[PDB]
Amino acid sequence: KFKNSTYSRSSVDVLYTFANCSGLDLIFGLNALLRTADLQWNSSNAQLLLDYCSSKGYNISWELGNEPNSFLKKADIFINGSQLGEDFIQLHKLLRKSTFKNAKLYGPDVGQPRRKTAKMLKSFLKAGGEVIDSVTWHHYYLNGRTATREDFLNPDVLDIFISSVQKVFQVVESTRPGKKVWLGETSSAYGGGAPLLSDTFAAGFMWLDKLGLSARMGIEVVMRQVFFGAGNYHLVDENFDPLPDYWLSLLFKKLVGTKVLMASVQGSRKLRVYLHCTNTDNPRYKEGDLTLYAINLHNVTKYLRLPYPFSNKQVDKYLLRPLGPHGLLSKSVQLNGLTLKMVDDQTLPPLMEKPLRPGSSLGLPAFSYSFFVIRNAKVAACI
Amino acid sequence: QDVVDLDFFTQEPLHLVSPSFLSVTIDANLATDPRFLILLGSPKLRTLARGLSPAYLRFGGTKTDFLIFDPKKE
Ligand SMILES: CC(=O)N[C@@H]1[C@@H](O)[C@H](O)[C@@H](CO)O[C@H]1O
Ligand SMILES: *[C@@H]1O[C@H](CO)[C@@H](O)[C@H](O)[C@H]1NC(C)=O
Ligand SMILES: *[C@@H]1O[C@H](CO)[C@@H](O)[C@H](O)[C@H]1NC(C)=O
Ligand SMILES: *[C@@H]1O[C@H](CO)[C@@H](O)[C@H](O)[C@H]1NC(C)=O
Ligand SMILES: *[C@@H]1O[C@H](CO)[C@@H](O)[C@H](O)[C@H]1NC(C)=O
Ligand SMILES: O=C(O)[C@H]1CNCC(O)(O)[C@H]1O
Ligand SMILES: OC1[C@H](O)COC[C@H]1O
Ligand SMILES: [Cl-]
Ligand SMILES: [Cl-]
Ligand SMILES: [Cl-]
Repeated sequence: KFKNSTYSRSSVDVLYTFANCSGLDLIFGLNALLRTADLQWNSSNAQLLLDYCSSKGYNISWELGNEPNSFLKKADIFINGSQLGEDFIQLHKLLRKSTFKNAKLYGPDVGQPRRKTAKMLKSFLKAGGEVIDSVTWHHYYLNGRTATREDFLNPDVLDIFISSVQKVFQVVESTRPGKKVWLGETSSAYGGGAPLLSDTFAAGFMWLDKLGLSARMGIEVVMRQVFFGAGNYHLVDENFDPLPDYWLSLLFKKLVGTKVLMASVQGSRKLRVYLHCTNTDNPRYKEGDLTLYAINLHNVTKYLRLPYPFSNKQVDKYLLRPLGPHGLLSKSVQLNGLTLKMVDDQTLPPLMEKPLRPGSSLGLPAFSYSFFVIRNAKVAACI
Repeated sequence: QDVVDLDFFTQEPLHLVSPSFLSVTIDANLATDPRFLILLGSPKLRTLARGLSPAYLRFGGTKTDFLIFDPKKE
């Protein structure tokens, strides 16, 4: 189905400019299906790109290949994990002899660990583990072609991610202990996303749950397929308008910190809760505050009580609900009753908290998600 | 019922995520759109990208292994 394509120095410059001026760090995936006479990686094209990027002064991290597991199916070429390790070794040598000798390298961007992908990842790590700074794998829950609205609301669907994560860590810890593990490319459903589902309020249960579990289970970095593009799992649509998941993401950026804690409900599935220290770059909040976030997949409102010593603290609510009339299939979302929309093309809106009565229960309507910030919580681990 | 009690473990961090924990991708296949330059040039899009800073942007996808650099291309 897929054929070779070339791309220009212009394209490189657009991509880097976009990253650079947006305050983002760029990871460029190089073509791994350029081979030699003995099925060895032919590095000459990358060398061209490597050289060009050094000359222009671009600070770029690298990957080599994407889903090598599907190479046989998609290009009639099989590369085993050993070989691919060797190929990563060869690329590493090229980076260390470049202007950015410390340039970061990540791989191998294998699919989620079924039996075939586990063997490939293991042998890849035994051979190439030495030179990768992070292990990248990808995850999707469902086939976008067949995925239902019920699937997106279903806790048993959410739960499968957990075993995927355990299987990656079981391979990594058996071959390169303590290597950082990243989700390299991930979202709701594959094949471009589920139509009328992956671009809606309903998509947010899978997105926020993925984040909470990933943080809790030790994933360091999660990369969301896709910021912008043809697939309806995009955060931003073809008109450059943001979808519910963008607003969910932005809320998460601002409120949720790097130190991961744990929260759980007495009598444990449809009420799912996560706890981190509050993001200390948030100017409203202070060292020691907590950020709780919670998903409610029941069909009624639920009411959460905070434990001692946090019962009578000031809580700030940040609750997300679709702007009707399309309900969970809406492409619009409100924060505490206020619709979220760009002020102008240059200006994101404020995200106004709703302060709750100290000592009050935490309301979480049916099919919703919310953040809650617990102010002056004075949690020593957060300082 | 509907009133649920929460337990919180707060004695130490159980893990530390990157400041870039929530990052984003651009599919490599986007570079085969004639309008790539306009798309990523959009100031409106850049504004939206700025909001998720700090973050990695991973440029990759199936098409990764079907793209060849050409330093002469128009
Ligand atoms: C009032 C009522 O019976 N409605 C349904 C019920 O049939 C279902 O068993 C329950 C738990 O999922 O959720 C309710 O929405
Ligand atoms: C792409 O080009 C490479 C050149 O090294 C070639 O080996 C490969 O088969 C090409 N893929 C096709 C024809 O789709
Ligand atoms: C690698 O590919 C280049 C460009 O197509 C080709 O000219 C060269 O002979 C190849 N080198 C090896 C080592 O096979
Ligand atoms: C490139 O960026 C990283 C941060 O993303 C920075 O720490 C690094 O030093 C930069 N590259 C160099 C070493 O010039
Ligand atoms: C992997 O493939 C290479 C050739 O590309 C071959 O020499 C090697 O035996 C294979 N690895 C294993 C361990 O089967
Ligand atoms: O939507 C999908 O099915 C993805 C699979 N991984 C690679 C990709 O991001 O290019 C997509 O094709
Ligand atoms: O509404 C009830 C409650 O939310 C517990 O889950 C089952 C439902 O019937
Ligand atoms: Cl996958
Ligand atoms: Cl293999
Ligand atoms: Cl795309």
